[PDB]
Amino acid sequence: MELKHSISDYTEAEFLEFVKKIEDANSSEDEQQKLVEEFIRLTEHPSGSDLIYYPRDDREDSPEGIVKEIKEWRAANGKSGFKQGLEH
Amino acid sequence: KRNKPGKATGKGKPVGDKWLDDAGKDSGAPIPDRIADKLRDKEFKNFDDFRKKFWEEVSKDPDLAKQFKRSNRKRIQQGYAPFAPQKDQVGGRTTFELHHDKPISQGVYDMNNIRVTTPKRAIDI
Repeated sequence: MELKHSISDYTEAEFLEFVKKIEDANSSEDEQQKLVEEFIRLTEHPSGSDLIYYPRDDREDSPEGIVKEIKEWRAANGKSGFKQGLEH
Repeated sequence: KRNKPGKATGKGKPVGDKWLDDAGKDSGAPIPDRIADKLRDKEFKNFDDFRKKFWEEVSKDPDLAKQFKRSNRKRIQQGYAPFAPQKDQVGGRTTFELHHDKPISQGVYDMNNIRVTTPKRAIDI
């Protein structure tokens, strides 16, 4: 693996894959807890695990909805965004 | 006492559409009376054993299940405690917990006494 240091080492597509791994919830309970902990570390979003388990009504309860809220919140709070991939 | 086996007993309480709003309060949230009926007289190796069957029964109750969003519904379907709201967690204690309102008698399986709480409500373990 090329190590991730922050969410800006993820393309949006890479981060969506990570959130889908969490939503798929195919991992052990211990691994699931460590994935959610890493999720919060990367997003720096003050909702923490609520983005996954207590989503706001005004977006999609889905990995796509989660990534959209993270993207918009981080941009509005002057935080670094996703790595641009070859879509750009 | 939580690691000792025993028999589920008691009645529970009637419950509405904001069940776990009580989980962070003085009272905690009660075992729903209808859930209580389904566990009475079952034998459990320890309290962790009761916890799994409880959340499974919650997932099979449509009125209780719909009070959770998609990811928490998937957890209780598998017998895992739902995540509590972030503000109500305590470090690695991310999920609702089963505790006791009053002293256990010579017990841990009395469903009049069991409360669902947030980690924060039960912070001093």
